[PDB]
Amino acid sequence: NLVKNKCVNFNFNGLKGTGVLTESNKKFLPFQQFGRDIADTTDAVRDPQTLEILDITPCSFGGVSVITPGTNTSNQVAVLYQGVNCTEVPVAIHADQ
Amino acid sequence: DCALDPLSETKCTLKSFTVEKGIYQTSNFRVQPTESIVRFPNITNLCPFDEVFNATRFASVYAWNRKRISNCVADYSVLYNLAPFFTFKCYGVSPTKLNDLCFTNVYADSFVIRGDEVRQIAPGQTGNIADYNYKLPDDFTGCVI
Amino acid sequence: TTRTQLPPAYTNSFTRGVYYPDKVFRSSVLHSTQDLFLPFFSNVTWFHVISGTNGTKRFDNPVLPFNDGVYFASIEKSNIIRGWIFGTTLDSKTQSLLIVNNATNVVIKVCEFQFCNDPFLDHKNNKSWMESEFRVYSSANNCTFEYVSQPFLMDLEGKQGNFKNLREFVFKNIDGYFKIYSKHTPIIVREPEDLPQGFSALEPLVDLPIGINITRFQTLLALHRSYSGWTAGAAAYYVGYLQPRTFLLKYNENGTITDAV
Amino acid sequence: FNKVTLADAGFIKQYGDCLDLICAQKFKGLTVLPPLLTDEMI
Amino acid sequence: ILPVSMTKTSVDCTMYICGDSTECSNLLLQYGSFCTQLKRALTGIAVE
Ligand SMILES: *[C@@H]1O[C@H](CO)[C@@H](O[C@@H]2O[C@H](CO)[C@@H](O)[C@H](O)[C@H]2NC(C)=O)[C@H](O)[C@H]1NC(C)=O
Repeated sequence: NLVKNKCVNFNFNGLKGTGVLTESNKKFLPFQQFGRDIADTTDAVRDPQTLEILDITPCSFGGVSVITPGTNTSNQVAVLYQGVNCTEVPVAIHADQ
Repeated sequence: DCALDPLSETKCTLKSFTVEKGIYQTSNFRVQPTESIVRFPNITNLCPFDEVFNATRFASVYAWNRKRISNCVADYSVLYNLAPFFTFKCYGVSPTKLNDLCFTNVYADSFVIRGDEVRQIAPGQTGNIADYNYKLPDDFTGCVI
Repeated sequence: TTRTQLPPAYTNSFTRGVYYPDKVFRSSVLHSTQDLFLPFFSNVTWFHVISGTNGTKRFDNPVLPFNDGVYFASIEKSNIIRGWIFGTTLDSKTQSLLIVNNATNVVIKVCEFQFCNDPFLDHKNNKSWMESEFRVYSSANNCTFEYVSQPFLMDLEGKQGNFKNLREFVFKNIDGYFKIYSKHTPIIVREPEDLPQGFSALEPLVDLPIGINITRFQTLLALHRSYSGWTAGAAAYYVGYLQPRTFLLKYNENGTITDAV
Repeated sequence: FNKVTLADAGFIKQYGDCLDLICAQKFKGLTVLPPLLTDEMI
Repeated sequence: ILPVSMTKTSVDCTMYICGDSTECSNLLLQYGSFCTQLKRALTGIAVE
């Protein structure tokens, strides 16, 4: 059970979800297995191989918007990506996006 | 169309061929998963179940040995691969994927068989040695090994 | 012996008997769950096992009904309370439990036994031979489940005196499962009268898949000899029945129950 | 502003610092659009 | 003290109801356009 830095689907204890597994600072008790948050969603998981738990955060998603002057007078448009880091979504993400 | 360019998607969402000045919301974007993290409970054990199956002596038909498989992950595909183990077919469950499916309270028996009564130890008929010593219930569980 | 009966007493349970419902870790959230729980400030019996009549054995081990669960606990000082045998009819014809603490092995067994009228244990180990402690039963017919592991108790005493154990246990059996919760902590004052007011969380320890129908509860004692008859030191244990309730639970940053309502 | 700020929208809309009430609800389709006029223009 | 404005919010039905489920997107597609009214109303509220 291991890969890092990429949001992927898994089958941890039957759970099928996608998120960016990364290092976690939570101090799970020795018996505790799963993690939750206020909204009652999975937040951290127990490592099967090791004793260091990991955090689950879904990777970036969002909606798009199109700004246009009107098709009259040119057809040039601009694209706004709402609430995402520009470095996280450059113009080269079309391979996997 | 509705995938060629942002103007095309704007027209598709507006259901019109003309668009005025403004900002419009058309669709969303989501990062797709790249690979699979394989998944494993990291179980570190193998059942010591071969002691009952292979030992110095075999229990008699009139006195079966009492032994069960509990808290084990004993693979049955290696048994299927083994040449001596020729019976792996299952009447009510999966013949080849019996091990993969989960089960509980598996009991083991040991009985000497001539060879021609294996077809008769099953319910519905009486064998030469299954008439008086060995038996199976009306709907026998497990698989013939 | 020909000991006399003793009318049981009563004590207030205070705000004790809360356990972790699930294995899932949650933090800084106020979760509410519906499960069997010990009501706050409820009567709980305070059975105390001591040397009776300065050397007369006291059979203060009734066949308490199991019902839906128990909150067995103790303020035990030295090792004298052991055994949580269960039985529908308590005979050789009934499947029964027996949770021994033989050395460093729980030796969980599920087999039919015959039970003595007053079974007991020797806290001091028998000389030469292994031990005459197997006097609790003499016949074992059929066997279903066996489980050997580390002892269910990790309490130590050899360190020094002035502090005793506060073992707490919840025995719940439902839908073919058996869960045990335990927690240990030191004590400040030797007050045996009532349970001190402090929050304690009972973590799950062992889960069993057996499907035994349990209706009654029995406890064993550890007495070696007159050190007349069989006598030991002072001890006390409580029994708390479990009933359904609805609770609001507040978690802390570390995921440990601090208080609940 | 100090009295009102016990809760606000978070002031955060870059989403990069989210590793927890708004951004965790962001994974559930609840976003906040920023006002046209900032507080220094108001 | 008088309130002036409130928070502008946007909700994605497809992801909110069926998060990462293509079969759900195909099944929701048979309902027509059940989400344009909500999106239009929310945009109008934000503009207001
Ligand atoms: C659990 O609560 C403690 C509060 O004490 C948090 O901080 C820890 O404090 C103890 C005692 O002072 C230290 O020994 C630890 O090193 C502290 N942990 C640190 C600094 O990370 C602790 O962070 C909390 N843990 C969780 C998971 O919330």
